[PDB]
Amino acid sequence: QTVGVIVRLERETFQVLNMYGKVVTVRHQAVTRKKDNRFAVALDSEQNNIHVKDIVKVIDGPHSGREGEIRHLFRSFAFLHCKKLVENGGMFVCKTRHLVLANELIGQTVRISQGPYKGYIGVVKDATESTARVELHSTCQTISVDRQRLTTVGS
Amino acid sequence: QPMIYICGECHTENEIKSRDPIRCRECGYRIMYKKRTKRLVVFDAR
Amino acid sequence: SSVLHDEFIAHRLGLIPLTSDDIVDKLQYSRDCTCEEFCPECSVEFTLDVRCNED
Amino acid sequence: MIIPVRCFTCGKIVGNKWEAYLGLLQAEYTEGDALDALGLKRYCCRRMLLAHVDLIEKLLNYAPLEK
Amino acid sequence: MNAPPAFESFLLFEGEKKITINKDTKVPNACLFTINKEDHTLGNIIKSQLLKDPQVLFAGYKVPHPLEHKIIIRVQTTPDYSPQEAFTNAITDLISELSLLEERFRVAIKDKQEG
Ligand SMILES: [Zn+2]
Ligand SMILES: [Zn+2]
Ligand SMILES: [Zn+2]
Repeated sequence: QTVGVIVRLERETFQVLNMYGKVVTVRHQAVTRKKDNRFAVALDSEQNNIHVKDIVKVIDGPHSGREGEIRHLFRSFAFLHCKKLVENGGMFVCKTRHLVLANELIGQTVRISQGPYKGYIGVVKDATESTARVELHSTCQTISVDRQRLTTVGS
Repeated sequence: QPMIYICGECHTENEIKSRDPIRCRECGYRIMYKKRTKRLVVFDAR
Repeated sequence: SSVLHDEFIAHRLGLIPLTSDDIVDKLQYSRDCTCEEFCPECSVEFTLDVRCNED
Repeated sequence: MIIPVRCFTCGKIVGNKWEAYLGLLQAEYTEGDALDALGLKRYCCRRMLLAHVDLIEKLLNYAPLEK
Repeated sequence: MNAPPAFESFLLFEGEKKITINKDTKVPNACLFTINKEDHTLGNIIKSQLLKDPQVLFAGYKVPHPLEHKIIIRVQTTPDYSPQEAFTNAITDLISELSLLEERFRVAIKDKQEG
């Protein structure tokens, strides 16, 4: 349930800062690593999208008038970073809401059924929701085709 | 699963299993060729 | 299984002249036809099946 | 390797002439006479027949892979 | 690898217009007609027919680039006339001449075949 960021390093003990913002001491063995959400989504008071590595201001919450850089994000929590803050090694945590702004067709064999390339046959190398890349069996070229002009050839 | 190969000497089809060494069951030749694909091959006649 | 590769054969087939004298005015361009692959309104089918069993 | 279907230059069909041309030569026609007999008037078509090398026979000398 | 498809020389791309008209502002009564997916065939016959018109002061055409499929026709007329009118009348004259030629060729073929 609780995920934190290690803010201080010592010989024996650890001082890991959890989401709630308090400081709890743990050992090396007990604490196990967790991967970082390189991509995620959240919500804010302004109702605007917020991603990591964005400068934000804590206009409300545990801290007031505080500026930091996001390093990790949680469903309802986010970890801010700084260099001017003595307390907690410059890293604190505040709520996300309180923060404010400051493929199935790939590899199949298709027949182009409409348009100037009608009749040609190829293998789909890449398909978005609307358009596909088809390597043509006969021309040494890969072309982009609207997916509405394709029919998969069945065995 | 079958994986049919053609012998280079006697032209005999014969089954081969991955991890099985290459050797014609008839004449013992060690060179074999894969058979043409069953995938659809279509050419413009240009 | 001939000594000529597929594109070679296809190119030669493409170059064979076909009597077109009255049909061609009737046929539609394949790109314009509503058929999905090929229909008698925009194409003519050919088949070839030859095997050499003699010396 | 095999006789081209058309003359490169004008598109006249020459792919149905090679066996006939070989026949006429063995019947003692000169190449010029044989080309005249086959109706090859322009020198482009005549080049097509005169310069052909029927390499496909040599290729047919090798045993096929599949029986 | 960079070869254009062969049909590209005569098939209009989506949204492409067959013919566009602009005014030539250097001189009065002059227009440029840009035609897409046409080449010397149409350009030359249209220009020659326009040169037959006594109210046409200038007529010429060019292909800006052989690897592109556009022709530009420039027409200047006398002030009592319009380049649009000259262009339309030239096409009508060419169609008439072709129709007559087709009729007469049919008649000549029939004569030759009978004897
Ligand atoms: Zn063998
Ligand atoms: Zn059709
Ligand atoms: Zn020729």
